[PDB]
Amino acid sequence: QNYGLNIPITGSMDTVYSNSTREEVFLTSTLCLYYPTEASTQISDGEWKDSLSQMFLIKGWPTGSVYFKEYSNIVDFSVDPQLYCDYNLVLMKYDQSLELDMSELADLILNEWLCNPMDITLYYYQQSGESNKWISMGSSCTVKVCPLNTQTLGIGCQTTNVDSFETVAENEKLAIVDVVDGINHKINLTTTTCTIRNCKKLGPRENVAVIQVGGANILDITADPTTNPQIERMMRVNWKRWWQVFYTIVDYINQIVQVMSKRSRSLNSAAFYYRV
Amino acid sequence: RTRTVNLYGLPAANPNNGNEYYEISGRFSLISLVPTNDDYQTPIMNSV
Ligand SMILES: *[C@@H]1O[C@H](CO)[C@@H](O)[C@H](O)[C@H]1NC(C)=O
Ligand SMILES: *[C@@H]1O[C@H](CO)[C@@H](O)[C@H](O)[C@H]1NC(C)=O
Ligand SMILES: [Ca+2]
Ligand SMILES: [Ca+2]
Ligand SMILES: [Ca+2]
Ligand SMILES: [Ca+2]
Repeated sequence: QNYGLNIPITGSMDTVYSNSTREEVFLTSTLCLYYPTEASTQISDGEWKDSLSQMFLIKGWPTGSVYFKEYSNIVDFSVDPQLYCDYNLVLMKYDQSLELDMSELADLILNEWLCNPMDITLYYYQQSGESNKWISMGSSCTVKVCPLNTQTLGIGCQTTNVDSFETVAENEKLAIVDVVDGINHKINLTTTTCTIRNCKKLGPRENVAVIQVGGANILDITADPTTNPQIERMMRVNWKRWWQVFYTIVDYINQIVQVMSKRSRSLNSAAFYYRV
Repeated sequence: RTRTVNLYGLPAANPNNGNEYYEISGRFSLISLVPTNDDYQTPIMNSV
């Protein structure tokens, strides 16, 4: 049996609101932070995890519910970001020249992706439509594509001479690459380090929220240029002191989780649905 | 002080001639076999 997917739910416009649920969502869910190593370095502590946990307890979350996680930086977190955890808040420090990789990480974790494998050395690969991308993750993802015409001969590049291949993203830990949809391609991607998946983009992973810490709003989650929507799960707070940032988070946690949702969680901590 | 004079050759009396060694240089080409199973040759495969 389905859960009732194709059955309508007749409601009403006079039923009275059921009462609050903040208490129950606190007592069930688990809040969870992803912060850079710079945060701990500037805090210069090591009971700060305990202090923040007790602050969250006073705010109304039971003890074993707030889990802190540490990543070296944005680009290195981008390599297979496994959100091992229920309500995800990714604190993310802005610095120049990280605009694109920061945006790519935000896209990857905010949206749900259905990823299939790709065998680069053997087959050519297209992109079906607007919602499909190629996501390449690893230690050194240099991607060089050669598009083929109707005659299986490359255009602007010969399939034999890899130098003529058009490089589309060099030396990123994560690269979400789009190419014109409907052309076969030959990819030269460094198979020892980097792995590349053909990923469709389903709806939004409406569980993880991204808190930018530095500059102006720049996260273009939608790769299409005509639209730059602003999701309520993309927050932006100025800063000088990481302690002030964490106190702001702890003080306003209720609003943040009210913005986020719990139902959109997956059994796997992976940030995509691998469908072989 | 002997019969044999003005003979062309090189006797074995003192061939070194006070030299530590006679030297020769050149190029040295070789086409010998070798086992290379590291290829495991069936990659030239037709990508399709
Ligand atoms: C739900 O909340 C309202 C708020 O006034 C309260 O009166 C009611 O008792 C609550 N429900 C139950 C079952 O206690
Ligand atoms: C990419 O090109 C380099 C060029 O030296 C080659 O060594 C490597 O095997 C190629 N990788 C793929 C997946 O074609
Ligand atoms: Ca070229
Ligand atoms: Ca990237
Ligand atoms: Ca595309
Ligand atoms: Ca856009």
